[PDB]
Amino acid sequence: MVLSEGEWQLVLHVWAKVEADVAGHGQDILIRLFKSHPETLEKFDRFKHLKTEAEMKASEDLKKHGVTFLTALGAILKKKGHHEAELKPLAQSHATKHKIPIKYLEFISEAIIHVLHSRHPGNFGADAQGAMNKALELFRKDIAAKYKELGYQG
Ligand code: HEM
Repeated sequence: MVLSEGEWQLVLHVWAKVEADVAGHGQDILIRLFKSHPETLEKFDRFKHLKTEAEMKASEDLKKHGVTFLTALGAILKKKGHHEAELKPLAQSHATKHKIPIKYLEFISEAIIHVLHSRHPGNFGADAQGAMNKALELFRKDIAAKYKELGYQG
């Protein structure tokens, strides 16, 4: 699929706001994901044990991963679609080492959209959400094709 420059603009305009606090958005998003879809916390051998949202908020490791994953996503979105190089090592490690099904990438895309909507209502109206959703669907479709080339999930 292909986004128009206008759509990339809306995505990078609200992302510039997220970047003012990467560790805070990374936490919110992961907690939203784990509270909504608790089965996803099982994939993390380092935090699996956390039982509550308070314990999640206080975990430094969880916050460190939030910064790690969000930074990578930000580096992919900034490419505006030209992200083949970036995707390769990510698809390999999520398909062979972590084993993250496409369905989970859809769950975290819903978490990203829930948090941006909460924190940035003004910069995340309907058109800006439609664009963000398109950019994440583009990210999932390319990762899913790479997963098939790599022998995973199919
Ligand atoms: C927006 C999509 C996502 C991005 C950009 C992303 C990015 C990353 C990055 C950069 C790392 C570190 C390097 C590596 O191992 O590849 C990582 C590790 C990891 N990611 Fe993902 N990720 C995404 C979605 C997910 C989801 C949905 C899950 C699980 C339900 C997941 C599970 C993990 C796990 C288990 C590790 C290892 C963490 C630790 O042991 O240090 N990722 N991810």
